[PDB]
Amino acid sequence: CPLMVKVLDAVRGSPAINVAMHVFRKAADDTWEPFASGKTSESGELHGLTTEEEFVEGIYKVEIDTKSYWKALGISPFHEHAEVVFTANDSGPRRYTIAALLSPYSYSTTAVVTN
Amino acid sequence: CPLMVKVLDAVRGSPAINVAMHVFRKAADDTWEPFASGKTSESGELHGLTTEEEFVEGIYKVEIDTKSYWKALGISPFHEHAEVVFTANDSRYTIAALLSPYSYSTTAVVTN
Amino acid sequence: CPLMVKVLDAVRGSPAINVAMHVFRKAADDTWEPFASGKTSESGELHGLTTEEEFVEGIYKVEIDTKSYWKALGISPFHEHAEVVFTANDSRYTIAALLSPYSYSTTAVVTN
Amino acid sequence: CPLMVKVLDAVRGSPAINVAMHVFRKAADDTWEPFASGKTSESGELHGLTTEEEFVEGIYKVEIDTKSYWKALGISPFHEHAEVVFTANDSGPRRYTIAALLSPYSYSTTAVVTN
Ligand SMILES: CC(C)=CCc1c(O)cc2oc3cc(O)c(O)c(CC=C(C)C)c3c(=O)c2c1O
Ligand SMILES: CC(C)=CCc1c(O)cc2oc3cc(O)c(O)c(CC=C(C)C)c3c(=O)c2c1O
Ligand SMILES: [Br-]
Ligand SMILES: [Br-]
Ligand SMILES: [Br-]
Ligand SMILES: [Br-]
Ligand SMILES: [Br-]
Ligand SMILES: [Br-]
Ligand SMILES: [Br-]
Ligand SMILES: [Br-]
Ligand SMILES: [Br-]
Ligand SMILES: [Br-]
Ligand SMILES: [Br-]
Ligand SMILES: [Br-]
Repeated sequence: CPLMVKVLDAVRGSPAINVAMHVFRKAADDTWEPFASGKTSESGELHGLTTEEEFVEGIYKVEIDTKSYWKALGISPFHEHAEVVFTANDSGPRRYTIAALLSPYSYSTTAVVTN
Repeated sequence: CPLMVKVLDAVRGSPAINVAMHVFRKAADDTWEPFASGKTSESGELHGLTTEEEFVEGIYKVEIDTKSYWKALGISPFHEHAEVVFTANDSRYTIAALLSPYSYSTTAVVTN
Repeated sequence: CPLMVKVLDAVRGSPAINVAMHVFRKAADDTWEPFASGKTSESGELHGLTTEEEFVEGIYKVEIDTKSYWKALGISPFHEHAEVVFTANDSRYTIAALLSPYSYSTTAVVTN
Repeated sequence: CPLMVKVLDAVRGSPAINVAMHVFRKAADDTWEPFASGKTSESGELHGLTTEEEFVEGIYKVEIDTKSYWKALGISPFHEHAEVVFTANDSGPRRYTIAALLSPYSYSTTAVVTN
């Protein structure tokens, strides 16, 4: 699994479950092409977005739909979504875990990159 | 000042100086229209982006060029940029960002 | 002002006002000696803790009473307090803390 | 496993490996008694600190030795250690994951509490 995303809720001290996210890849013409999407599980994780063959070098954007998450819980948050934009696989295949920790007016995101 | 941005460096324990950013406003067709831009000062702050009359309700995106900042310090970072996307709602916005090479956080303080 | 503390609330998007804190200095026997204390202002800041002459090199601990802050807002938090423990080194310190009920971050900006 | 700690390095985009930590429990006389200790693995995790029987209600302090970690890498960081202080098990047994994300002048910590 070359790209995985983990999302945590800093208000409840829990995984952020059923969080939707859309991944885009920058095309040759500089537009964002849809690449993969899904929603987090009960553990706050999203696995299986892509495969090593399909996840070629490029610039990727993970848009995590945090507003929808907080609204579904009756909280009115600040951000529309959390956006994570990065070059992937530019020195060969790597495995990426993107983590995001969510509060209504703040988030943090980190990446762990392994070879 | 309706909109201010402050950027800090978590590796050096310092303001993040000369960080470029662009602000965009979402247009009716869902594209991003340039709105304002600038570079942070010696105190890590960028003031004067817009005025109360111009800063109407809408979706805005602040794109902080973190990759250039880390590159000028000779450090390889993860992200291309940091993005802060939000609705401005009439019901002062300070956007803060704390940068590390493989992580960042952002918060908003909305005050009177 | 050699030492300033700023505390923000990540749930409300606001300064964290009336947050109490105590500062301690590590003594030669490894106990913590009271050094300074106060409560954050309307802007989430606590100024005036110490002076340059008193703030000598040493290990200090800032204990931020986050549990009382969340309790007064009617919210159950995780931590008893946030602790920031550091060496002051002569080779201005701003300690920031961003609070959520089950998380916090802290950073130091050390400037001239 | 009722108490686990995960530590990440925000400069390298990696788990924080071989990070030492000491856990204390507040005694009846208000002193901190040593409770458990260990160091993170190659995945940045520390498992097996305690058992459900021994991990009774109380106030616990996890002191993560971040300065030693950064020094061992030739970085001079700001903090002595990261301290996580919390009441545990006060409405019955729970399982706690403490996470910490480390930079030389900043850290974040979060807790996930499950039942
Ligand atoms: C693939 C590997 C060795 C670690 C990747 C990884 C993980 O497998 C679990 C994780 O859980 C976490 C749980 C938390 O409560 C937490 O705060 C983090 C840190 C992420 C932040 C502060 C955005 C992480 C975190 O980054 C994290 C994380 O980076
Ligand atoms: C002395 C100087 C050049 C900056 C010190 C300073 C400050 O004067 C105001 C600040 O407001 C902030 C407002 C925020 O919403 C915010 O998230 C931060 C970042 C600190 C964290 C995430 C613990 C800061 C922050 O670090 C900060 C900060 O470090
Ligand atoms: Br979408
Ligand atoms: Br599931
Ligand atoms: Br949007
Ligand atoms: Br891009
Ligand atoms: Br921030
Ligand atoms: Br602020
Ligand atoms: Br305590
Ligand atoms: Br120790
Ligand atoms: Br191991
Ligand atoms: Br110490
Ligand atoms: Br964390
Ligand atoms: Br977790």
